[PDB]
Amino acid sequence: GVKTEQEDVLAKELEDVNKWGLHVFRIAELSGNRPLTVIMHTIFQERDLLKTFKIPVDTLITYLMTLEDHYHADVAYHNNIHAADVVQSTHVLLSTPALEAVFTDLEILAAIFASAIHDVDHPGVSNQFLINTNSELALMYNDSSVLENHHLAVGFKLLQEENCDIFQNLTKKQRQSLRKMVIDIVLATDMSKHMNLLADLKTMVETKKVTSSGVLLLDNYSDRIQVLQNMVHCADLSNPTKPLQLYRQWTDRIMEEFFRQGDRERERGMEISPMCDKHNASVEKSQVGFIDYIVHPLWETWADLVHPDAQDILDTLEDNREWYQSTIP
Ligand SMILES: COc1ccccc1COc1cc(C2=NN(C3CCN(c4ncnc5ccsc45)CC3)C(=O)[C@@H]3CC=CC[C@@H]23)ccc1OC
Ligand SMILES: [Mg+2]
Ligand SMILES: [Zn+2]
Repeated sequence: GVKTEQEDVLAKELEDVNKWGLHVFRIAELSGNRPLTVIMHTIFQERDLLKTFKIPVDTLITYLMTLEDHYHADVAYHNNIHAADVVQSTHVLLSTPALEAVFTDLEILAAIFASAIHDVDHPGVSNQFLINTNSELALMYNDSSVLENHHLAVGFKLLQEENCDIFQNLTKKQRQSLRKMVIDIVLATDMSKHMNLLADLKTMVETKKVTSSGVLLLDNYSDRIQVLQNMVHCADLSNPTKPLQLYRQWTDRIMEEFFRQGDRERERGMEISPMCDKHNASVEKSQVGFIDYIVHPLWETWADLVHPDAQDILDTLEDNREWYQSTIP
């Protein structure tokens, strides 16, 4: 009735589950390549989501294992470790002091379930790739947010497997509300939505109201869902805000996937996509661009929304940015 020593060493890494910079690759190794299942399970227990939603524990485990097995272990970046990381980073962001007691338990379940499924069955290539190769996925979704639509359909469809219906005790009203929020969140992970999402977040910060304790006031679905969408998107774009040992691993993997899209981009129509060759395509300039044009304007605006809660994270982002700059010969 007691844990094995590996289970113990794993349990002890998991005590960092509430911290930015969790050793998520270590968790992956210690869990036998089950970071998504063990991190989701730990978050669900910690937030009391099993009791609140009357989720049987064997059904949660069965779903999570099934979900994690439909991430591709042969894809370097968009795999179950990235899913685990995004879940865990959303989890920390939800705990920010500026948002304390803002969100209902259903909203919290939506944001976490959304994070968990957000990239499921990702083939390791981009929307534009899928569209240009006339691939079945692009055809199925009439070229529109191809991957994101697929991630949602798979994550929901898997609930129909044997003892996988984790929402079986929710009311119909609960499930309709949850599904809509999940769909709205995951669809907002498509980078082509980034600019509009960022503009709405900037608008929100300008018109920012608060309550008594100084936590944000969000009194309509529009604003509530906007915050959750931008929160998961922050989590999705959180790699450069992590300590550098983590950040570099993520970079490696994103580059592997991307270079590998090249080897297939050589044959399949298409010239290549900018900054994606080691035949004229510096990794370090890419990272500096990524940070300057995408990650920093987002995280800076997030940081204003929840001021001062995100300072450390924004500091790290700025350090990492200097580090990559100073490596450009
Ligand atoms: C330009 O940035 C990169 C180019 C190639 C490889 C890697 C990066 C940045 O590193 C990471 C990217 C991602 C994600 N990338 N993208 C898109 C971001 C925008 N983008 C660009 N293409 C060309 N030039 C520029 C200049 C600034 S951005 C950019 C295309 C790729 C995704 O769509 C991913 C899917 C959703 C969220 C994360 C995305 C992730 C991590 C990276 O390094 C850790
Ligand atoms: Mg995605
Ligand atoms: Zn992702």
